[PDB]
Amino acid sequence: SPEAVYTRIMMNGGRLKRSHIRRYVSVSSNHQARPNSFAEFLNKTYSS
RNA sequence: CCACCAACCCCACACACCCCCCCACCCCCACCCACCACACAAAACCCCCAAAACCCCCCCAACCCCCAAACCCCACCAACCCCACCAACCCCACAAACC
Repeated sequence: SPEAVYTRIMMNGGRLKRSHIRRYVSVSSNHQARPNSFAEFLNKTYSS
């Protein structure tokens, strides 16, 4: 539900969960990231 | 570093479907005598003349030490980011855009 997601974001203080970051990096890293793509952004932003 | 409509297994004649099959067969077994890729005997350390045996030795000797003065592969001065044109800086920008 929209209400469920919103509360869950509020509970974590509007900050990404570590699992969210793990998922983003695993997708971005296992891809031939294009110059200004979303993959490149994900890779450059969350990598350590 | 999406896209022709549409269809969207690099599926589909039928019959079929072990890269099975002639039969006898079926150790890439078999003549016999054999059967250590053993063997003349004498004999077997790829041992031996003696004298010997550091691939030791003339002596002086014995740092691949030494003129002297010396001894940072220091030193003119000015210096001393292998900094510096300004304007200033994403190796950003027409617009429209952005599998």
